[PDB]
Amino acid sequence: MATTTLGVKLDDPTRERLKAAAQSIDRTPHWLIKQAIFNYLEKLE
Amino acid sequence: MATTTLGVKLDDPTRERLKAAAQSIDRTPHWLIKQAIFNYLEKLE
DNA sequence: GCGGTTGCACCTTT
DNA sequence: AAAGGTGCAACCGC
Repeated sequence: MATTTLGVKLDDPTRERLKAAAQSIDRTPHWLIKQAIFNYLEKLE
Repeated sequence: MATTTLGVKLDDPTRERLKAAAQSIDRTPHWLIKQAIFNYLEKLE
């Protein structure tokens, strides 16, 4: 993966939700950010 | 929706797929960036 | 101008 | 305190 830092726009409550999801999947929030978008494409294919 | 510019890491091909997905949903790539992540949480709830 | 990209300032966690 | 994770503003590309 060559995940570069991009200017993605996220909401405040959505931020916490993403961090909470990270705990559920047993992954670090920083890692989960990349996984969330990547898995999004994985779910629909 | 108060989507603020945050530091999200995205891969090159992932970015292109995001744009391609935007075309499928009939939305502008700029809008789809924040919609994809938001919809991700919407799909799993 | 709009869309997207980069590095760094600041807040969170060990 | 430090390292990791995060927020914001600026610049280049289309």
